[PDB]
Amino acid sequence: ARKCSLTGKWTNDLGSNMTIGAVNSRGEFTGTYTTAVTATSNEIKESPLHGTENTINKRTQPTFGFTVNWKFSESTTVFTGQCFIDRNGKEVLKTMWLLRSSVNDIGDDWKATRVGINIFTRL
Amino acid sequence: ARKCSLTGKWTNDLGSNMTIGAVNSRGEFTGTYTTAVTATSNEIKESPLHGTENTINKRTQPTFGFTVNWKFSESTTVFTGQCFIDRNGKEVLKTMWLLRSSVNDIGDDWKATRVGINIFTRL
Amino acid sequence: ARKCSLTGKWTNDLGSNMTIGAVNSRGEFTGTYTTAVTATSNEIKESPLHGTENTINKRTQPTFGFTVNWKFSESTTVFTGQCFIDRNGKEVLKTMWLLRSSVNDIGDDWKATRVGINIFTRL
Amino acid sequence: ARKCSLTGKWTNDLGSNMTIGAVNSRGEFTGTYTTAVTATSNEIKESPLHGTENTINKRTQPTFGFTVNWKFSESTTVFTGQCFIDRNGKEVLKTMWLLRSSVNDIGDDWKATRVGINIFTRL
Ligand SMILES: NC1=c2[nH]c(=O)n([C@@H]3C[C@@H](O)[C@H](CO)O3)c2=NCN1
Ligand SMILES: NC1=c2[nH]c(=O)n([C@@H]3C[C@@H](O)[C@H](CO)O3)c2=NCN1
Ligand SMILES: NC1=c2[nH]c(=O)n([C@@H]3C[C@@H](O)[C@H](CO)O3)c2=NCN1
Ligand SMILES: NC1=c2[nH]c(=O)n([C@@H]3C[C@@H](O)[C@H](CO)O3)c2=NCN1
Ligand SMILES: *[C@@H]1O[C@H](CO)[C@@H](O)[C@H](O)[C@H]1NC(C)=O
Ligand SMILES: *[C@@H]1O[C@H](CO)[C@@H](O)[C@H](O)[C@H]1NC(C)=O
Ligand SMILES: *[C@@H]1O[C@H](CO)[C@@H](O)[C@H](O)[C@H]1NC(C)=O
Ligand SMILES: *[C@@H]1O[C@H](CO)[C@@H](O)[C@H](O)[C@H]1NC(C)=O
Repeated sequence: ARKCSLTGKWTNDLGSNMTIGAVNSRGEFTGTYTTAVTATSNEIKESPLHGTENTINKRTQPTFGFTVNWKFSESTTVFTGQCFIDRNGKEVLKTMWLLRSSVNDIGDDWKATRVGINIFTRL
Repeated sequence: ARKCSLTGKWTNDLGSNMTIGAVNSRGEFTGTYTTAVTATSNEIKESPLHGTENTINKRTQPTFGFTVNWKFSESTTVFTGQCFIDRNGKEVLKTMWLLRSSVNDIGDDWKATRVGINIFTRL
Repeated sequence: ARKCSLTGKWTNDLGSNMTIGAVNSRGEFTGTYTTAVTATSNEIKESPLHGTENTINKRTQPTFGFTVNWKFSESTTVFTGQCFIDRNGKEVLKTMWLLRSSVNDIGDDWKATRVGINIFTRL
Repeated sequence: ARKCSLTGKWTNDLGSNMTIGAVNSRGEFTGTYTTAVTATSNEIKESPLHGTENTINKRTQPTFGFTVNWKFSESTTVFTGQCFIDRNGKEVLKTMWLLRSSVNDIGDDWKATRVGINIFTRL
């Protein structure tokens, strides 16, 4: 009964939000990612995401990955992590991400990758 | 300087291979990821991948990300990186990945993410 | 805005604790890292750490790195991050770490590095 | 007889060089790190490093960590990895690093960490 499900509306520790739709039988899902300029805030861009959740042993707490294809930049971010629960109740996504910037010369590749985390909860 | 195109067959610094199909107008692509060794032999599994290439400014050396949904484990890997024309003229994908393992308790989350790199050239 | 000083006793989001001593004029410091749980109990090991704080522009919120030389394993961890005065006034260390495991064959190197984060507040 | 030893002069895949001195009985060592501006090259800065190598089971291929306290910036880099050998002969250090930039507001923390690799060989 305690299936952690990616589908729905999520927010995070930096105040970014994401929506993910139905995950099919192969574990594929699409979504949207907002973001989060200045002021507030400032004002919001919306970016597409595509990923897969791992279906091996139809786990209640599966691992997943997804790519955010940023609309306001040449950058790409990948997130990977796991859907947990958590003492009710509360579903939580613990992710790690890599943010790739575009560089012009391959000589600059070494500096093009940031890493960090995101914890997501239901909105 | 012409394009660096993700479509085709690639190999990497650890001897794994990947094939990527056409990238559509939204930057989407599917493919396959063939890995090893674990032997002796018992060699080659084949896992699906799905990703997107960034299209902002229709760059000749775009960034991209993809998720590999492992068939032989509960794990997921995400790659992100950039398609370069190396100094020598050859196309090269410089990537970094995050390999997420499935843990049973959210207390074991801290240890679930490996990181590394992969450099891909055409087969 | 006053200093953010590494010297003192810290705790973190996973319940591990660390003590750091004086930082000398070159930015050097030693300390201790107390971790757990592995139980039941069999609880607390104590491992040495050694690091440096960056002193360029004698910043109030300097960056730093340190290496923890684990006593109970062959592994090494490195932390790096920054000492902030949080919005609430409290000192906080935001860090990222790389946990390197010992492997026997250089063919197993690709899998030897975990990554994550730790947020430290004063005990 | 095949002890991989950190002490000496090393170069890397980006053309940076490092010298490390004697490692004591607790595994501590100091060194220097050059770097590598422009042109060539361009011209070289030299930065101090401090780290430890793990002594548990006096391994022939120990893991280590070290911090580079950059002299020309507010940044800090930590490297961790392992000293291998390799079919002679050839000692090789396979490292992963995190490069922390200084940011002014904790709101900007999420973007302050780059990750990458370095392979080092004897000069
Ligand atoms: N300017 C950019 C950003 N500003 C921001 O809050 N993000 C968020 C924060 C972090 O959740 C995730 C990393 O790519 O995306 C940005 N990504 C990419 N580029
Ligand atoms: N046992 C596993 C592996 N053995 C292997 O070579 N790989 C490769 C190497 C790396 O490209 C990619 C995930 O990092 O998959 C494995 N991934 C996941 N699991
Ligand atoms: N078994 C190990 C551990 N259990 C643990 O809580 N840690 C902590 C968590 C993290 O702060 C730091 C290395 O990542 O050490 C361990 N490190 C290394 N090995
Ligand atoms: N401007 C900077 C650099 N230019 C450079 O080549 N490096 C090198 C490359 C990479 O080996 C290591 C990462 O900090 O240090 C720099 N580090 C830090 N800052
Ligand atoms: C996230 O959604 C919440 C709920 O409506 C909203 O208050 C906030 O504006 C959102 N943040 C962003 C970046 O859109
Ligand atoms: C990768 O491709 C080559 C063909 O060039 C094949 O012979 C090799 O064994 C492949 N490796 C894997 C793991 O499939
Ligand atoms: C950390 O510090 C507290 C004292 O505030 C101590 O009671 C706690 O159990 C410590 N944790 C570890 C792992 O030492
Ligand atoms: C590394 O040392 C070599 C050997 O002398 C030298 O050619 C090169 O100038 C060095 N690179 C840097 C960044 O100092």
